[PDB]
Amino acid sequence: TFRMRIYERDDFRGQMSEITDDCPSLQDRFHLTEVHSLNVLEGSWVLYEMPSYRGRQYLLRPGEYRRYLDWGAMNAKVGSLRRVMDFY
Repeated sequence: TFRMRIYERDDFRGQMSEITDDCPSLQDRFHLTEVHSLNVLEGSWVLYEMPSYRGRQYLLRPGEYRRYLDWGAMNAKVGSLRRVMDFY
């Protein structure tokens, strides 16, 4: 299963949305343009700066990410995300 929770504000504050499937446009599905903290519960995921898996990407392994600095980004702008298919 793949599962992650995204929050509106840093440090797991604000409204939380749970995702278990690929998301080519976070704006369309969640009316969201930024993610300020997230918890990856199962599976690995890639965050992308832009819709449809374009722009800079950030790899996320299971764990807790309280600020956007934690996944190495410069800002909290996210346009899409998807599941990592690497087995190893």
